[PDB]
Amino acid sequence: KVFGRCELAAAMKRHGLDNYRGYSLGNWVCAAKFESNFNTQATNRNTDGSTDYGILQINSRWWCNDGRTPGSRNLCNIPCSALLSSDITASVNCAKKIVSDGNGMNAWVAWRNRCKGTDVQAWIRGCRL
Ligand SMILES: C[C@@H](O)CN1CCN(CC(=O)O)CCN(CC(=O)O)CCN(CC(=O)O)CC1
Ligand SMILES: C[C@@H](O)CN1CCN(CC(=O)O)CCN(CC(=O)O)CCN(CC(=O)O)CC1
Ligand SMILES: [Cl-]
Ligand SMILES: [Cl-]
Ligand SMILES: [Cl-]
Ligand SMILES: [Cl-]
Ligand SMILES: [Gd]
Repeated sequence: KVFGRCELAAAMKRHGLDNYRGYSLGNWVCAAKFESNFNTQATNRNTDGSTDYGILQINSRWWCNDGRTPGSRNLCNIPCSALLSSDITASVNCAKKIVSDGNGMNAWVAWRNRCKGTDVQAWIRGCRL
């Protein structure tokens, strides 16, 4: 599924991302745009063999099982394919664990370079929330 901006904001708010560990909702919408272009089916291979999956490009090195990243962990206890579904529940729950692990939202490269320090409220402006 390719989400609209306001559609995704509403879905993310419903699963409790708005102000999760102090990160306002516009930060999450901004990250998703630049990580995946709002597309749940996005995948991208990294140079060490791992792959990033879904709307927030979660990495098979630590977080999910894709059967081909040898000696990795699966700390969200899921197959990486559950992270490509049109329902974002599994992506959101896994991201809650990541953003809590000590590095906050800096774990998402595109957030650090394109969203951090900007007007992030602009990404939910106009939405009926
Ligand atoms: C809870 C998360 O920390 C899980 N974590 C994966 C788990 N392992 C081992 C472990 O963390 O016990 C990888 C080890 N490694 C450095 C280290 O921890 O020493 C990774 C660092 N990051 C996060 C961080 O630690 O900042 C990756 C996420
Ligand atoms: C093995 C190294 O990771 C040693 N580690 C010291 C041991 N403990 C906990 C533990 O690691 O079992 C520290 C807790 N902690 C992070 C965490 O683990 O959750 C501090 C951050 N860093 C590393 C990191 O986690 O990125 C400190 C280095
Ligand atoms: Cl915001
Ligand atoms: Cl694997
Ligand atoms: Cl959803
Ligand atoms: Cl933080
Ligand atoms: Gd770690």
